[PDB]
Amino acid sequence: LKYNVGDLVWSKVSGYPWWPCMVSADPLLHSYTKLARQYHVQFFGDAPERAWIFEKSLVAFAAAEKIKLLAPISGKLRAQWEMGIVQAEEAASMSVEERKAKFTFLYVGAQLHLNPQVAK
Ligand SMILES: CCN(Cc1ccncc1)c1cc(C)nc(N2CCC[C@H]2CNC(N)=O)n1
Repeated sequence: LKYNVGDLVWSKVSGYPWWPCMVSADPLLHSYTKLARQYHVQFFGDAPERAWIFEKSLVAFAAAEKIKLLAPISGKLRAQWEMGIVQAEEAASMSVEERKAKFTFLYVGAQLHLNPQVAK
């Protein structure tokens, strides 16, 4: 396995630029990887987005030399992407256990929430 929970990656989703995220356990399935291999990630930004991504569409954040990193220009997506970058940079400066406690999304009822530390 190339990744574990808490690892910072860039993931490519169709219709989006390469986005900063953190490998995490799917809070419904209780698993972070499965079978080609997939990994569950949460996307840094202003909304609690998550997804199962194939390993070919993931690379470490901070194989990595072969991808083309392109930043969004469109205002709305760019500001969300910049928020994700600021958060992934702060997470990169912390230990794996500190970033799991600070950035892991929380289910409150059936509603997926940003980690209250991030929300505040
Ligand atoms: C490639 C990462 N992103 C951008 C993003 C991430 C985290 N926060 C903001 C934007 C994703 C990924 C996925 C699977 N879905 C989405 N979304 C669907 C609805 C619009 C957008 C963002 N959500 C929102 N309420 O504004 N975005």
